[PDB]
Amino acid sequence: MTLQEQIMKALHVQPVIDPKAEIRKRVDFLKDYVKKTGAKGFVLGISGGQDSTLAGRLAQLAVEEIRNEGGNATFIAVRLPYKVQKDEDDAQLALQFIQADQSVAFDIASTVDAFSNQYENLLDESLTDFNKGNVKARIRMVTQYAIGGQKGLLVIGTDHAAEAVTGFFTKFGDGGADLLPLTGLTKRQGRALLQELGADERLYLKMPTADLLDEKPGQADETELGITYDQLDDYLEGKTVPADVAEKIEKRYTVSEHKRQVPASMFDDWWKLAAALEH
Amino acid sequence: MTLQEQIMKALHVQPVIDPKAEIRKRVDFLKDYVKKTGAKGFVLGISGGQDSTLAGRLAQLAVEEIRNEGGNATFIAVRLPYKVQKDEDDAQLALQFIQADQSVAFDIASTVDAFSNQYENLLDESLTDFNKGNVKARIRMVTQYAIGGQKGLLVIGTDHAAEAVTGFFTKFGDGGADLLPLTGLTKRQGRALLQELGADERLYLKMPTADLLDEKPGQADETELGITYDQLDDYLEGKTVPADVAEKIEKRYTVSEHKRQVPASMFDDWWKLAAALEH
Ligand SMILES: Nc1ncnc2c1ncn2[C@@H]1O[C@H](COP(=O)(O)O)[C@@H](O)[C@H]1O
Ligand SMILES: Nc1ncnc2c1ncn2[C@@H]1O[C@H](COP(=O)(O)O)[C@@H](O)[C@H]1O
Ligand SMILES: [Mg+2]
Ligand SMILES: [Mg+2]
Ligand SMILES: [Mg+2]
Ligand SMILES: [Mg+2]
Repeated sequence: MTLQEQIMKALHVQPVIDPKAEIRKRVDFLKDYVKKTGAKGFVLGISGGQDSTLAGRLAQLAVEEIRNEGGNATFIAVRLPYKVQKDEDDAQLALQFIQADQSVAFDIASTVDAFSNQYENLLDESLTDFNKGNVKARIRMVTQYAIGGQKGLLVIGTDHAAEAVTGFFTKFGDGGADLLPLTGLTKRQGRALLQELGADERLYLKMPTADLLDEKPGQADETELGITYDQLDDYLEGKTVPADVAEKIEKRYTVSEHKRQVPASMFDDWWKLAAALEH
Repeated sequence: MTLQEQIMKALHVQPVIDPKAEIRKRVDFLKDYVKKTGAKGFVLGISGGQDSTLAGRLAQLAVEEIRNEGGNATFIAVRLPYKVQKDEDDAQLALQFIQADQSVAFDIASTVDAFSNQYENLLDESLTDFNKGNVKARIRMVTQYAIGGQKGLLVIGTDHAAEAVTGFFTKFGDGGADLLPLTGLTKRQGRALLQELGADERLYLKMPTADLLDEKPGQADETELGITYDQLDDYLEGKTVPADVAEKIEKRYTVSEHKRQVPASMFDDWWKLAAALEH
């Protein structure tokens, strides 16, 4: 059980998939969970990026099916830009593909800026571009839980294998959610579900980006990772990759275990077994 | 096992404790985790309440010890009121007991209100007192994580058994954190640790409250729960309780399972096993 193999199991990566069937199980998952909770439906932030675009469509399929089955459900797609979003066009295009029951825009700037003006003031230092970026992510979570709490909806998270392995998300930010329909899928697999669902090619060929920085907006995930998604997917799918690559992915993975676990207490082992951990 | 024995085991509750030793193990836990993450210390929000008062003291004891061991550490106590806290005086008393390396006051009103005014404005509706309250708890998390990211500090969480069995905390609010030094302690026991540390009686005799609502500020937990901490502690420590009590406590436990687990995905079984979840 090599480390790479241990990661594949833990992240529920299926080395080979039938897109149609995957879409089936994932849409089935949203329905079964929402049914167990008695929630009125779902809420998800659509960024124009591949993952939310895909999670979004799976959500609309779920609620429509819940309706045809004789139930009451709804999906609200929510645009959460900071001021004018660089790729607003792309988000709109994703919205055109999703066909959400409802769609609404909530600029988070007033909230974020209120917080950072307050921080700099009272703490006599300004938030670095990075930390400020994490504020944006977290405020996006607050917004989705606000709408969800008011309308009785579950918050869909877009975490998948490609982001989980490198722990590429903000703790309690986009990482905080109730339901994860993309769990286990590699980046290229996610694209394969979009193709099967007939998504405009522009929607899955777009450059993955968290777009949080004020000075490097739209920054390529890969540019921050130092690892391309071809590699990550290769690794996750069980293929072989340059020892150079494997090792980097494996260290990023082990140092981010805290992001894939609930808060550590003295009764947990994962942090004890761990060589190190970086926050 | 009886459902009760399952909760006690799952929540790591010890029916009998030696206050002196519990303090040693818990301070030892803060030191180990932090030492394994290269973090520069901790950061915690001090409410004036019993939990943050205890966890706070354990954190100051940990950083002093780390420094004494030749290391480098710091503890920041952060007051996080909404406008003006009704019990600010109690927080001042707690701060005088904690004797934290540093302390700051960060009013979350401006940030929270910026959000509310934006919600009402864009969703032609207004946040209920309950949901706004959750926004505050969640903004409190944003603030701690901001300070933690700027100064390289870990975020201490004050969750414990008495609060976990009922899932009495905000998901991704105070529930969001990196380290849980009070895990497994009952409310009763937490006061014993405070007495052992020699806290002013007023610090552990105070009325437990999340104080999140505008219309009913300083609301007693017990009033919202319908279960006194005296009952919750009996249940958790293994003692006997009226059937209707145990029953109410066990239902709140199973329905809030989702708050004690990472976001659910189709590969998780806890939600499948559950008769019903409640968000
Ligand atoms: N500008 C945005 N508008 C709406 N949702 C967003 C935005 N940015 C991020 N999100 C949410 O955050 C998730 C993760 O983003 P990312 O860091 O690019 O992987 C997305 O899948 C969305 O649900
Ligand atoms: N007014 C406040 N100021 C600072 N920290 C707070 C405040 N309210 C809540 N917290 C944090 O949230 C935790 C949970 O509070 P509670 O809901 O009363 O159990 C506390 O133990 C603190 O760490
Ligand atoms: Mg993504
Ligand atoms: Mg993105
Ligand atoms: Mg508390
Ligand atoms: Mg309190």
